[PDB]
Amino acid sequence: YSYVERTGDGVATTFNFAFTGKGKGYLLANQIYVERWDGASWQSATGWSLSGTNQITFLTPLANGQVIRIRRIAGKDYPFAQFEPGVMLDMASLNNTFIHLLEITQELLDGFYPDGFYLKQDLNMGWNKIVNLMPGTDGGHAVNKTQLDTLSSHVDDVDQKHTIWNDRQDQQ
Amino acid sequence: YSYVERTGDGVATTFNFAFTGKGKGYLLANQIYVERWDGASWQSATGWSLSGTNQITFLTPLANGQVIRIRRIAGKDYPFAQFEPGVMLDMASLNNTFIHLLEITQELLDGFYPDGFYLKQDLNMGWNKIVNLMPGTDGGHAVNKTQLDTLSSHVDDVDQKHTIWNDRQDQQ
Amino acid sequence: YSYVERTGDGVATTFNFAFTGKGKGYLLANQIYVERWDGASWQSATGWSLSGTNQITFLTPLANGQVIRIRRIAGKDYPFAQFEPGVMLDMASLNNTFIHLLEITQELLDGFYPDGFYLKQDLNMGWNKIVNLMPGTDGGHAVNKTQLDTLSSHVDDVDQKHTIWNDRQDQQ
Amino acid sequence: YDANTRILSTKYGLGDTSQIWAAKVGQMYKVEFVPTDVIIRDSQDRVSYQDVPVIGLVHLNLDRYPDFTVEITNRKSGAVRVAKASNRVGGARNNVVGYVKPTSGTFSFPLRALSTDVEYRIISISPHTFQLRDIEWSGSYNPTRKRV
Amino acid sequence: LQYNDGKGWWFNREPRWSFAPDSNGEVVLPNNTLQVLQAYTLNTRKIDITIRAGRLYSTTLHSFDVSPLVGPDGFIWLDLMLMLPFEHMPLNVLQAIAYQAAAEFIVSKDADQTKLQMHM
Amino acid sequence: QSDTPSIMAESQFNSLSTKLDAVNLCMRAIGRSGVDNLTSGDLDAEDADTMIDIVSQRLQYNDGKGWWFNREPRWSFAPDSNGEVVLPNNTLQVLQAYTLNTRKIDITIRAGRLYSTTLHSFDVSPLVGPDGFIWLDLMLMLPFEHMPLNVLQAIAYQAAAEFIVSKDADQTKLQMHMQMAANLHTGMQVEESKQNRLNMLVHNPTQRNFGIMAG
Repeated sequence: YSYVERTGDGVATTFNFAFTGKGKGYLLANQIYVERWDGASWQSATGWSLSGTNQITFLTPLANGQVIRIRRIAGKDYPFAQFEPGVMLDMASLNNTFIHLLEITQELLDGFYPDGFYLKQDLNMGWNKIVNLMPGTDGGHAVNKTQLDTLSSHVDDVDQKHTIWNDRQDQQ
Repeated sequence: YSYVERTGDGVATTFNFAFTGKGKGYLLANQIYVERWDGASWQSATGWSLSGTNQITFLTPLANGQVIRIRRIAGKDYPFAQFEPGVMLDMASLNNTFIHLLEITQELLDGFYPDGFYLKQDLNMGWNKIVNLMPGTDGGHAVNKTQLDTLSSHVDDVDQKHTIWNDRQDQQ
Repeated sequence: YSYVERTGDGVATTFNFAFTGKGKGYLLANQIYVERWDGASWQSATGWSLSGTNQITFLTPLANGQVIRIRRIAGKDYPFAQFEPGVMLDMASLNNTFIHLLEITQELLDGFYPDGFYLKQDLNMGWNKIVNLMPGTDGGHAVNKTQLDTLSSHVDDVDQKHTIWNDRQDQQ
Repeated sequence: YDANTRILSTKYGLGDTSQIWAAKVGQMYKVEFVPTDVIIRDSQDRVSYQDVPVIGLVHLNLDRYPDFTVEITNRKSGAVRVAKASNRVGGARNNVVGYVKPTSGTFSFPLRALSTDVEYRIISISPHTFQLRDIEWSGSYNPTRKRV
Repeated sequence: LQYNDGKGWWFNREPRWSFAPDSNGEVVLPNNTLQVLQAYTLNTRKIDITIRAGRLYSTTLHSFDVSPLVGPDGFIWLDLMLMLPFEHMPLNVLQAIAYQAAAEFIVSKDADQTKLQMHM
Repeated sequence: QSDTPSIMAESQFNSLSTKLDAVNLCMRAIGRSGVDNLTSGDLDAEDADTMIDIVSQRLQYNDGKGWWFNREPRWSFAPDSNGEVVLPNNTLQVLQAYTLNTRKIDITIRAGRLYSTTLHSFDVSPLVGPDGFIWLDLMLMLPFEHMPLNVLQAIAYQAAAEFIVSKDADQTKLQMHMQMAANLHTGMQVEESKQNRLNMLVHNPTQRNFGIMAG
């Protein structure tokens, strides 16, 4: 929906993005935000400039297989338009407001959440799977069964060298 | 809320559903969608038809023990009504646009999510629990304590064998 | 955003909160909810009264170290206002409705889920970690690295006591 | 509008659904208006075509008007600017969702150029009547050197 | 006008509070606060407190949270002032605020020199 | 029983915090009413938007240093192996950190990344501090939001006066805005020193050194 993934390689310096919705797909230029994939973290990028309506231009060509992600973040605290009596009432604000209010929900469907986010209540998934996890380093992290298989593998080898010790002991 | 869990089995071919909202509770006929659970996963139902403003009738009686759900899905990319210069505003479109925007928010409140949904950033649990999860299938899946309990019990079973099969060594 | 937490430490009887939005943050005085943490689960506080713009007065001072939080609860079923023939178009209602449609989003945006909530479908976080989760209690509950460390240490414990047990037998 | 079946279909709520209503259908024609440029007229009735005031705001007095647009063009840069005006103003009688009754009012749009440099064109596309009563300009006039 | 020059009047200002930042991090300032200052009681080191949008900030720690700045055996103590609305006011401010706003109102709309000079 | 919760729950203050309200306030004292939407289609709407953005860093800079919220104490950059370090986002000014045993080295800010005049090398590898990541002091530019409520009022009135003189030419309206906004600036600048208070002693190196001795 909102987020767009792009890969860069060669002399290419201009990248095109398309969002869902009428026209350009966004209300303000401030809604566009650029990210770069360092391979480990969600690092932000610098040196990007908005050259076209739906395209951006970098100052230098991207390196081999560099990965960038063009997303669109909307205003998270106020409605786009503020209505008062006695003002020049135009209909474009109504159309923009609904798109903006529709927009704030859009990235939530995609899966983005603001920083400092935690589910403080007891969540339930009604007997559904949780998949695609990495092994956890700290004790607070959750664990997939890849670690469980490793631990199960570990108990197997210690048990099998237990057996071989007694097997040769039975020779004695 | 939006979804209705219905267990109609045997002889009966028609079911009645009520949705939260005004009147029939849906914007258009195409919003209503039917899901059937075969004991493993959910999939789209076949042969169903919309009898009237409410309640639907199946062509054949459902098999004994069959469970179905009636959900309300609405377009998320586009606003329901778009306004043009020099046209008249009617109460149908104005009220429905708020209803549609309220409806899409309610769908996320029921845990419904679109296909191809994955989180981009890690989410903080904030010292809470995970409940009612089956044991995983692939290494990328998560784990419940049931797998841990079985592994611990299996470890204990070998440890008891480690004792007794080393015990007879002691008298030898 | 929607929630404000406050920890009272003796004497103090007045606590303040700040919901997001222009001006106050909540449309009606009934939207404020007060919950108290008893150390196990969040309970509903009693005796609180509104004695300020956003400051509430408790009947008795809170105990030292007591943790409570303030929530904004908005109607999740009906639109704030309805427009009908022959009535003055009211910008006060129009502004309030847009805030109402927004204020439910920050509720969902901050993870506040209604009771009896479970998503009906498998969810994946696309190679993202789960953090800040204590050991599970039920067999159907998930387990984190700390429990895995505990089991792994126990396997080391049975391994090492096997070594001491098997070694001193080797001398005879 | 379906071309093959020459039938107009509408989903709007027109009232009771058990009766038959009548509507007017036809082609539309544009209304175009270009007022003359403004030059300062001294009390002695002589003109200075180079001494041109700077127009700040233009006020239009109207008695009956639908929503319309005003086109701004520049003879030197060639850029075009569009200022869209609507008959909906908050707190007024013609604000009911039912129908926008024909009421008087005023509309102002900026020009931001010399009077001799730009022209402003009034364009209206609407079945309702458009009645233009008076046109007033406001701005700044700097006499660098006095007239003869 | 309530904020006036620097610190406000006697009814605006509020004495020492207690905010107790959560486990997540920083604490949120309530609605509208004209200015916030750390309490200057004894045995408390001077640590800079700065208010960003809503919740506060710490420049020296450079982090958005303020968890490391919790004081010894006291969570956090600071002094601030609210902006109470037009009603429930001392009646003197009610008349003072009206004339100042009306005097400015004059010159928003055409007013005679006479009306402006007297009201100011 | 009692009536304090009932009566004043309806009370409303409606303080101004949005950028649009500042534009709408700037859109008064001039004629036409304000615009409902920031974008809109009115030329004067974005003209007021430009004024707010321009006057932002002008006011935030004061003369030299800004207020306390523009302060940013000791930073660490650790310039990359590629070369010089790039200054984060937009910075009003950059100053060297002033800890002990730190010699004075020149730092000058070009577009983004900085420049050292004495070295004349646009990359600065050798002037790095000993086991230090070139500690220095700088000043970010906060947006129109994320600012105290008072400075929002100060910037709006100052921008309004500049808009009026550019747009209109009236002595009475211009004179009031310039005078009244200057009143607020002093009324706000007075507390800046009152906040983050500093005194003659301790802070002044020669006074503290004299204080420790003969005492």
